[PDB]
Amino acid sequence: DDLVFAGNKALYLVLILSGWPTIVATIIGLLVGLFQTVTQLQEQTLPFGIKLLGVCLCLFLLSGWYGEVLLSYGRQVIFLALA
Amino acid sequence: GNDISLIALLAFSTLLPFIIASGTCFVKFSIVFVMVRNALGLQQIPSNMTLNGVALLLSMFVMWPIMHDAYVYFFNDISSLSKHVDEGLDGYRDYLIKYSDRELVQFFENAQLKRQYGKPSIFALLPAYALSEIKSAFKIGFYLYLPFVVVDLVVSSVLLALGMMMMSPVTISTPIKLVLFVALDGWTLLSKGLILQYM
Amino acid sequence: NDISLIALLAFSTLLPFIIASGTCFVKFSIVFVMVRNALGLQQIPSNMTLNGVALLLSMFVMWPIMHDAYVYFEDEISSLSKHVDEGLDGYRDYLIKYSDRELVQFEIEKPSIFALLPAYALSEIKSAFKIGFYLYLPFVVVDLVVSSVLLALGMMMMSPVTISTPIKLVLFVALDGWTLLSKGLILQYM
Amino acid sequence: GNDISLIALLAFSTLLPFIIASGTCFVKFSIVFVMVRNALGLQQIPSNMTLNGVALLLSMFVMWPIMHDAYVYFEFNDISSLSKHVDEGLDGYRDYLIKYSDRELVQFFENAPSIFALLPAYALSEIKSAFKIGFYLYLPFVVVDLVVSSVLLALGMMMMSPVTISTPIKLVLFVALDGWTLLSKGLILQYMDI
Amino acid sequence: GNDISLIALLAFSTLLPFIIASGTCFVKFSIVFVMVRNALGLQQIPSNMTLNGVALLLSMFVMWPIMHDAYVYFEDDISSLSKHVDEGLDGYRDYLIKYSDRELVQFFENAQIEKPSIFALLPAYALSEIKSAFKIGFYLYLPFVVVDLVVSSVLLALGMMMMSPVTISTPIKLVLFVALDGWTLLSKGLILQYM
Amino acid sequence: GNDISLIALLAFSTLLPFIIASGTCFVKFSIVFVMVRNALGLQQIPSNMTLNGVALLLSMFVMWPIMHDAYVYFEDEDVTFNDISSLSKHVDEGLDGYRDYLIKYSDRELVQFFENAQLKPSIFALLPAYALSEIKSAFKIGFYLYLPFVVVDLVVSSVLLALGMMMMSPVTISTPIKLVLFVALDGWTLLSKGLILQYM
Amino acid sequence: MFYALYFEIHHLVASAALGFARVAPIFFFLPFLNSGVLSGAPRNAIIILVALGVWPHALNEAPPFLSVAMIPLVLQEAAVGVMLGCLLSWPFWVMHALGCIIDNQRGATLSSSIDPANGIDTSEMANFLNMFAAVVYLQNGGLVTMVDVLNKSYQLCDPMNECTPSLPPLLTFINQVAQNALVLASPVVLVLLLSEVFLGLLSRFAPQMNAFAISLTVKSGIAVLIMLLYFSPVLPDNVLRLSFQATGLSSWFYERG
Amino acid sequence: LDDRLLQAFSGSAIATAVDKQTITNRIEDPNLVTDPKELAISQEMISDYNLYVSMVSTLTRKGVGAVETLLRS
Amino acid sequence: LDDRLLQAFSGSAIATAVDKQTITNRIEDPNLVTDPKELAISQEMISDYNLYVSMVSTLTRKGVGAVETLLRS
Amino acid sequence: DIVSLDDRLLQAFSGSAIATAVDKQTLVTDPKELAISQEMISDYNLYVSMVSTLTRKGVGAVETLLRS
Amino acid sequence: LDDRLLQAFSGSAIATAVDKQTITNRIEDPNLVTDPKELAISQEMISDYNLYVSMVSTLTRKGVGAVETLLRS
Amino acid sequence: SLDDRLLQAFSGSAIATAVDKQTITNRIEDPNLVTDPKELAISQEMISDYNLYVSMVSTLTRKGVGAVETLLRS
Amino acid sequence: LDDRLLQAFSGSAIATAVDKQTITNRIEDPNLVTDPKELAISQEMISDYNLYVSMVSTLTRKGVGAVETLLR
Repeated sequence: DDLVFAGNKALYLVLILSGWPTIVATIIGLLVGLFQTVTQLQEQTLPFGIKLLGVCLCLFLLSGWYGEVLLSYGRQVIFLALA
Repeated sequence: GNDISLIALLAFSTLLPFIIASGTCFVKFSIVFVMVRNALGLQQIPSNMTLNGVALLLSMFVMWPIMHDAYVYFFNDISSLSKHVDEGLDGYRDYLIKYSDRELVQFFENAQLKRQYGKPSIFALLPAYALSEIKSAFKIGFYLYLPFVVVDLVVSSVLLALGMMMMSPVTISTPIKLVLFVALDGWTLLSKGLILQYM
Repeated sequence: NDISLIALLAFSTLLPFIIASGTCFVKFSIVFVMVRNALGLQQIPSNMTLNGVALLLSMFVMWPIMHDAYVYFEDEISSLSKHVDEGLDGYRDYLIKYSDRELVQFEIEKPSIFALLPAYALSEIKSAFKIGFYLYLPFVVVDLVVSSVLLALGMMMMSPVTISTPIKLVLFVALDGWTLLSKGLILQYM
Repeated sequence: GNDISLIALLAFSTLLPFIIASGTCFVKFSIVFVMVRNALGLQQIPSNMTLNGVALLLSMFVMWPIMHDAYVYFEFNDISSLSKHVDEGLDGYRDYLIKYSDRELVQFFENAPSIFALLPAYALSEIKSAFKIGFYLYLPFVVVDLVVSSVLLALGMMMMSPVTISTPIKLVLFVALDGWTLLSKGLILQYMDI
Repeated sequence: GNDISLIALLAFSTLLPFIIASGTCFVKFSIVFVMVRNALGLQQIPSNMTLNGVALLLSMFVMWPIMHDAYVYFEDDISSLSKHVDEGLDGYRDYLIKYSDRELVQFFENAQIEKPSIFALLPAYALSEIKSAFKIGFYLYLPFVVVDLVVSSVLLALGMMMMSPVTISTPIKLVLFVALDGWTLLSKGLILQYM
Repeated sequence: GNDISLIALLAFSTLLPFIIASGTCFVKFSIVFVMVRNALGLQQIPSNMTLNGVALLLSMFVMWPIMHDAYVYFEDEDVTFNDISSLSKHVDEGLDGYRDYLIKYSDRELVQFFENAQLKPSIFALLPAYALSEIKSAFKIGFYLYLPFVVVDLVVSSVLLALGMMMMSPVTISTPIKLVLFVALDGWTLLSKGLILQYM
Repeated sequence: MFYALYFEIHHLVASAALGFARVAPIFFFLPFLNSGVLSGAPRNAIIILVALGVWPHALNEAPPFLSVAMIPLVLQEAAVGVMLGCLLSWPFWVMHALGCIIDNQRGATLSSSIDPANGIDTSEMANFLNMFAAVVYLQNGGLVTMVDVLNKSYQLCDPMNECTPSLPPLLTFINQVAQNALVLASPVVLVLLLSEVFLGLLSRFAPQMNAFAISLTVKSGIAVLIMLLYFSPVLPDNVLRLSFQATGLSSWFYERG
Repeated sequence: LDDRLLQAFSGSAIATAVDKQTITNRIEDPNLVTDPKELAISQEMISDYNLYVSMVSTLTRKGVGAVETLLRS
Repeated sequence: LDDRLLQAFSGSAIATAVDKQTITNRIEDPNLVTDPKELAISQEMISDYNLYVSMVSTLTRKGVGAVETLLRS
Repeated sequence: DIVSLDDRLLQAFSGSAIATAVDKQTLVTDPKELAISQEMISDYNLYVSMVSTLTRKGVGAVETLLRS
Repeated sequence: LDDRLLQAFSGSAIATAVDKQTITNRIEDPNLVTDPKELAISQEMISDYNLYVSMVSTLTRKGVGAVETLLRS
Repeated sequence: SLDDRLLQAFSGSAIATAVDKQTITNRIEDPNLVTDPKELAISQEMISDYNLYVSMVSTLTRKGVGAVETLLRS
Repeated sequence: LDDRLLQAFSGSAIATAVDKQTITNRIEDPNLVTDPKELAISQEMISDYNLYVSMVSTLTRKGVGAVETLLR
């Protein structure tokens, strides 16, 4: 029915939109961790400084697409509610 | 007209606003707008004196055909008078039955027969209507909430990506909700869609 | 006239609900509350103050319409109807400036006021959210900046609202937001 | 005594709680006390029943001289003279709003001085000043919150939250200064001109 | 009765909840109980209806002797009546003077041997009681701040730098306070200040 | 009927939610639940509406028989009065039903102090003298329920250091173990029975 | 008998009063009837229409309680309403608490809960799943079942027979709600612990690689992927398994207590 | 059944109208106005119409006034 | 809607204004004031006017009262 | 003694008497029975007016204890 | 306190019972209904009773009124 | 303007009512005016017209402050 | 000020009590209630009392309501 279908898509959209920013954030984390074990240095600001750029950057490039996804889903659900 | 028509008209005008609250679409419209306000999280604004304002106006276009048909509609024996008066109300019964869920009318009819002995009348027909509009109003509220859930869950996840576990998403996700609503046709979509269900 | 007196008394009695929808007071009352919320204040200033100031400003822009209707002989068969409607024009002309034709239907034209009222109300509410959205941006950046500075220092468990609140206040009294907002809103109608 | 003079006397007594909320300095006092509570990090205590009470009593001293000058005065038989007579009474209050409001706002409202232009211009003037005081009240304590956090990181206590031990320091500092005695004095001195 | 005597009685009986919340000791009693809760770090226990319930009762024992002694006096030219009325307040005025700060009274009296005026006493009393409550609360935090630092030294002596202690000191905070019979000591002591 | 006997009805039902908050055992039951939730880590599980609901129902079993008994006492038609003082003592004889309940749990030395301060037993001394004892009893009864959860946290944190697995956060691991250990043993039944049995 | 009709109206409003005592406690508990959704001029009329629909006796004749003292009677009816209120909400309370577990295991509740909140003020999963479970229950026609238990309650139990909750089952109630939620959520918790252990041992091999954040970034993905895979099979639990039914009135309540 | 209201109202309305007109017709006859016997019988007739209509008016005002304060909150 | 309401309002206002004047003019004409035949009508004309305006100002208040009750609270 | 002071001092409404009246009921009778009706007409209008309120108080008191 | 509140309740519960009865016995006894002096005195007792109960109701509502805002805040 | 409309309305109306009752009192204190039907007939008109004027202005002033309570208290 | 409040109250109470007594003495004196010219003077006194006490009650209570409002 039109409820379970609409409910599924809500969880599906979360995984899609947040996927790339969380993925890129994950990879960048491991790289700094590997580079640290290569040497005797120990620093905790280093991983944050590297990840900050990557997280903001990917959202910035993607911002144009997010509006396409949301503006179509909003119209879709409104029609089911009132059709 | 007679002396007793005054007190019947006067007595009705005393109890008028309770029927309009419990047997008219105004109950549906009231909930829908409050459901929107909750989705945005703006429980101060707009005032109920505003939302209840737009709602009573819109309901006027829907119900008016039933009232005009009645006063223009308005004897040898009690059977002639009583059955004539009832024929006027039939113009209103048609409305309630069309919108009441069949299962509920059948339940309240049964419950009435069991006490008395062991077509529905207004008394039994009226409560079925109110519950029916509420159920349907709650369904509409869900689809309008459903698109904003995404914004909350996404913003919350992104914050943990950076490790900002102390930041409070509500302060950030509030403007995103408004932006989406303004980019859609907003209230113009609902108000049209709601009227078309009765027009 | 007796029947004209009933129409005058019933008008005064329904007067406070009209202002709550068909007049610009609707737009003015919301914007100021969103300002308080953006600053992160929850108790002060009391709603008694903002709802006061917002109403005063809304009269300056409405006064020209009241006076015209008052000096016009609004009221004490077909000639009488045309005489009354010729007075309501002073308000129909105002709503049509903000009501969108696509919704008033639910350039010379004579649409009924009962159609313009609900069309007008929703139109101003939609415009209110637009201003609120913009005003949140200059402070949301502030909260994020302070948080990032703390994490550079590793103080991952201090709650930044202990320190972000004074900055928001300082920046607002530097722009005199109350002057720009209260000034600009008047210019949108005059 | 006349009916129309009485109607205007009864009606002003209906609108009192609004004029005192917008047209009088009560707005500064009420705001300042709540900001003090927030700076200390207290969330229910003292009650708004108390703060809104004490602020109201203190503000009474400042306004009483203004109302008595209208009390001692009748606040004469022609429209022009009657207007001048009635208008001359409010002028005792006009001299107050104009002293604590910005010329540029009034001028804009004078074009849509008049009293109606002075009321909203005055309100925005008192409000912005209140935030200007509050800002200064946070500075002496926020430095305390940072100092506590700074030392614990020397001990290695990565995640012992501060608030369990910094909150009492805020109280001793405020008490040692006798804050309420300084704030309640300085606020009236801005107006009483003692 | 007398027509104008009703108006005075009715107005007073309306303003009771504000006078008690500002001018009476209820101010001191209500705060101290909430500070004890927060010193333990409890969020919801006991409910505000519980604590406010007590402060409102203990305060009645202290104030009743004043209202009873006052009622008997009223039951028992312009210049004579005003002087007669004032003697009824002297039983109350004295109470405020005992606690209200001596200089604030003069400072406000100048804004309005001289016998002090109640309107000067009220704000001087309200502000003076609050200060005393914050002062008491400060003393009630020091015994637990020692507990909180001591626990951390144990976890660090076992290296458990990300075993956040708060779970462990929360039950210690309770054992200490009930082994101190705090709720009894505070209730006996807080009243003896007014006897 | 009698007008002063009417005003007392409306006053009582207006005060009722504040009386239940102090002069009734509802105080002890609800408190103990929120502390046990608090120690389990997860918050708003059960929801607050659960806890304040059951505590309200369970308490009625203990108080409702006392209330019913107070009204049935006044209904006897066979009584007669001859003086104002004769009425006051007759009314007081009704409250003994409730007083006897408060006297059991309230500590003697508190009541005696308030009964002296009251000048210059009485219920107004038994309300605050009772409220303070029911609060205190909960911090004792609860403290014994923290011991096993503390043990569970120390054990796993020590286990983690035996595996040599530094700066993992020992909370993700232990939160679910507390619930399984407590929920699989029906702790909430044993807790609820232990409360009613003190008063029933 | 001229006055007969005049009295037959006052008997309706007096019976209608005691309906409000048992139905209003229900309108508070359900997520679609509470004052956050339904308030104002309709709330006080709609409730009274339901009270008159389910009332069990002839509505024109005298009320039987006229001779009984009201205050002991009122406080009894309100508990029966509060009791039924808990039973009907059970399917929702389970789905709500299910959310709060997932939000903690995935994301944040502040380690010390000094704030105390974290996430949204009723963390958003536990508000979402609460709403979702309600809408499906209405669509299956469950609303007719809610009104059915009310009418039956009045026939198995009625105020002049001093109906009373059964103490033995009430003592077990809290475990049932906790147990139902704990089992349903289990599929999503276990993978979270296993994934944290996977990274945990890695910080033996790459020690200064940060244990915490690399798990904290990741968990918010693994929680959503695994929920979507089970989103469909959660629906059948709400409809049949957890829904209360009128058959239960035989054991939860007993008369003359 | 609450449809009883229609039966009670319908009966009373007709019964009233008949008595209003009968009183009127008793005044249009040249001797129902001018014979003491027929005048005295019109005084009993005209008293009752007044009291009956006023009783229904005041009883119904209370009955609605009961339902008002039940529903309003 | 509204344009239909303006008509209903306009009609009632005029119909009343004509009746008010129609009565007054019966008091100036001496053949009407001094003849019982013409007086008997004036007592009815003056009575029917009173009832109409009294009823129209009652119902229209109760209509207004039904709007406040939905909106105010 | 002045009057027979007894348990009639300790109740608001005499419900056992009012029940006695409403079983008396299955045109007017004037003026004797028209006077007695004044009691039974009012005593029942007041009793209902109380019952409507005690329930609102009693429900609201339950809701107050749950909100917290 | 309570031992004093019990005294206040009982003293007033009896004074009203006796006062209410005194009014009734003055209205059923003929020599007291139809004499202007006894009518003049009954006019006083009725009004004094009305005021006394109205005052107690007000002052009691205020007592359980000040408790609401202080406890519940 | 707006700030002065209250002075013009208040002041202008006060003088018009004050003089009207004054012209009534002395109309009931002239042997020629109290004892002549032509003088009593006009006085019946005069006294009623004053009564309506004060009743309307009083009512509408209350509705004015009532809307200001409504829009501000709620 | 409290010093002035006692003065404003005191004057009000005494001035009112004197007026109430004066009317009563005009009713018991047979030379006044029987004289039409003395009744006209009495009618004015009765009305003036009513309107004064009513104004004090209203204005006082609206002064209390302005204080209640700002505290909640």
